[PDB]
Amino acid sequence: KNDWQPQTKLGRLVKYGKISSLDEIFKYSIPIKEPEIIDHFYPKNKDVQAEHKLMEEVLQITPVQKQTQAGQRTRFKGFVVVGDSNGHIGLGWKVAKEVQGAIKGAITHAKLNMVPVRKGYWGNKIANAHTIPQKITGKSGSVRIRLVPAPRGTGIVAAPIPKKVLQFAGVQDIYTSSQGCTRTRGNFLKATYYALANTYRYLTPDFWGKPEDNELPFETFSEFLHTKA
Amino acid sequence: MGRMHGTLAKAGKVRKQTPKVEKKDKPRKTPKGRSYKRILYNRRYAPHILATDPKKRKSPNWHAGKKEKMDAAA
Amino acid sequence: GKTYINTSKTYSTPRRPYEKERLDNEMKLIGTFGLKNKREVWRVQMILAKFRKAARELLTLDPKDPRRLFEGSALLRRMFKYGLLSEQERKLDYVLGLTIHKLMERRLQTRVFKLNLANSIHHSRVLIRQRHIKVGKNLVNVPSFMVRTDSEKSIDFASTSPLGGGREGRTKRKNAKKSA
Amino acid sequence: ENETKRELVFKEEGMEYAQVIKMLGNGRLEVFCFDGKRRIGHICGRLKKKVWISMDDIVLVGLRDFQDDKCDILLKYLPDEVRNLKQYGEIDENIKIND
Amino acid sequence: GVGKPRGIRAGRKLARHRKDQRWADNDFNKRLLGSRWRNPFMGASHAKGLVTEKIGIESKQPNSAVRKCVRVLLRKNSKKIAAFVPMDGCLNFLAENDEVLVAGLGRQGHAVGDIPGVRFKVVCVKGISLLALFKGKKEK
RNA sequence: GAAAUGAGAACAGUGUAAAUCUCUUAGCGAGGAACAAUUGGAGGGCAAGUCAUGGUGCCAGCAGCCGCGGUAAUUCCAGCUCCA
Ligand SMILES: [Mg+2]
Ligand SMILES: [Mg+2]
Ligand SMILES: [Mg+2]
Ligand SMILES: [Mg+2]
Ligand SMILES: [Mg+2]
Ligand SMILES: [Mg+2]
Ligand SMILES: [Mg+2]
Ligand SMILES: [Mg+2]
Ligand SMILES: [Mg+2]
Ligand SMILES: [Mg+2]
Repeated sequence: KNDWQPQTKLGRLVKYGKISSLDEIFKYSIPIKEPEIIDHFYPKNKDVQAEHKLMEEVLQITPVQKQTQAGQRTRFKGFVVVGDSNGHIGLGWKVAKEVQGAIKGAITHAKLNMVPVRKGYWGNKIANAHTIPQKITGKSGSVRIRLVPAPRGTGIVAAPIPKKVLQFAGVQDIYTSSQGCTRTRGNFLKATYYALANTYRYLTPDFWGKPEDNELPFETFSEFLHTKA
Repeated sequence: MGRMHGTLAKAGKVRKQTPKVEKKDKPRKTPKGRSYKRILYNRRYAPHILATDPKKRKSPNWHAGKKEKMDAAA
Repeated sequence: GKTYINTSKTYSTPRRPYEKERLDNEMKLIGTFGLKNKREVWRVQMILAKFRKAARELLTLDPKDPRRLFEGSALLRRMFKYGLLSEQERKLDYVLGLTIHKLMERRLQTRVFKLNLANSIHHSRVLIRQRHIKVGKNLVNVPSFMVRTDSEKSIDFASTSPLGGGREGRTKRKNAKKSA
Repeated sequence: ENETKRELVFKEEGMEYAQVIKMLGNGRLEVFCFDGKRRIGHICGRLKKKVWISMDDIVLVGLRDFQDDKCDILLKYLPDEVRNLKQYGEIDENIKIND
Repeated sequence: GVGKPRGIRAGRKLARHRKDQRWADNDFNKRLLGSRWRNPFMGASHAKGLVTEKIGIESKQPNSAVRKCVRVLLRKNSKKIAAFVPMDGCLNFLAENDEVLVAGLGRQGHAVGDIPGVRFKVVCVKGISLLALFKGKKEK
């Protein structure tokens, strides 16, 4: 059973090669619950040179304890980052009693959590947006992270963890600032992620004009969906 | 717990006890300087190593003993 | 003893003594450019950093500003002569984009080797330390010599050494002077 | 009742026989040594685990070169090992062993 | 609000307020009143002394061992100091009443690890190093 | 397998108030414990052991901090290897 049968309307729309690009899903803000939709846009034919290669990384694995009916019952938590270096990043975490299990479930989670980082210009606008449009802030638990845009080739100035996240996002050049208890790795990761996410939340002056008015994919593709397969 | 011979708290005990084992006489020698970092680059960051799966890359000290250098060369 | 000669520091030491990604990159550099000794890469890093501080301060400034005009001009003219910058990028912004990979590529080792004058990035480093190469009007015994785009024309072997038509060295002499 | 028979161990050089005098705490005690000196002993990490010691027990004591005033409690003697010591003629026949 | 003046004539109150609150920072306090100079080293990096006693020191919980030590009479101070003697059977390299070189343990005035309260270590014996002696480079 | 060369060491020449050293240079000066780099580390922080390694068995000792050692020590004493 290596063939994917979509349980989501969006899932159908994706598998059958109807919705064009991933970012489009992001645009119409269609919830992705199915961790297939994502592997779709990232083909496993394995051409080594694409920067659109989708990357997975285990970050954390934690032995979590419970006190239950006189026993001490351990599970594992894990954190996972997924990203193509080009614009797209997700973070996920899962608890399970078997390690490789926690890992798989967390990969799946992270995929469901995919988010569109926005890339801006520091100084004069020439070629590759190497950084963020504004300064922004992640907040998780106690922790805070501030992302400030840096000039060309500054590189990522940031702790090992948020650095890893940012590299997955494909921010080349950045300045970091962190508050809170940062050694809480899940909160640090979370913060960096949410921060990276807020890039598109910020209304910058270039976003000021009237947007395009389009119909949702579902309204256009309504005919397709109501055929019975 | 009925095994005791030496006085507790004697000063040089463990060092005195330790057998003297002689450092092996090396055939030839370890290259000093740049050449050494060449050697390291070779056995570590060289093209063939990079070509192999980065998650399956083999850790630098994995072999203490020579039987696994024989198993590594085969 | 009073003395007015100036102080120097050519390199810098990282905040973080052990980090894999960095160590690995540094050994990829040491590998490809045939260096020894991490500080060589560090001093290259230092140099680049100086360049970048310059460009940055200049970008603070108004584009009209006399100082940015003159000193910026000077920085880019300074790039060409070393061939760190291609013909087309004379804008200060492209300075920042400078790679250590480009800058090490301007080494005399990197130059001699890639000039088919030496078999190996290592063969090179002995050669220019063996006193076997001339650059311009001088004899350069230094691996770290940053190469004038203009002197790239005249890089050939020393008229002093063999490979320069000079007498075969003490080795060949001692081998050959023992008959039968 | 007893733990497995093992050879009664004698005072080697650098050790002395001792009898427990009073209890200090922190695993310490004052001992009368058959050297003829009183000392303040500490209890072995080994003995802290196994054998509980109390007052007027006969113990073997590892000594210290530098500080003679402190000594380490090495091992406790079972009353039979003791009566045997008296037999052998190691420690003096007039001594009080209590059960 | 913020309980802190913001105003352009507020300068001195601000700076004075800091010149006060700064005292709660410990390193500042210890620095500012001479604290360094009164310590057994008299501000110094190391010190020379004479050995009064060789002494064993039973380790803090939960560890058991006998930490080899010495009580030294510092030649500059004439203060008495309790110092640790490092590595293995190095207590043997010491004779009572030698010249001895003593340094901090790396906590700057505080004890390290299982040795309770002992703030100093032995570096040199007579003229030579404990390291030199240990590895057996030189002889006493 | 022969080439390459400086450290060493020298005629001369450069240099000096003179002397030394440098620099230029004849006659010399490389195949292995020599012309042989160390100093600190391989549990985490922190790069490096998944030694069925030997010794010691809470002792000797390690450990900036957490901790390691109580007879199968990833932490002591050593050997190998490996790291900076
Ligand atoms: Mg902080
Ligand atoms: Mg402070
Ligand atoms: Mg320190
Ligand atoms: Mg403690
Ligand atoms: Mg050594
Ligand atoms: Mg002369
Ligand atoms: Mg040779
Ligand atoms: Mg050590
Ligand atoms: Mg063992
Ligand atoms: Mg070891």
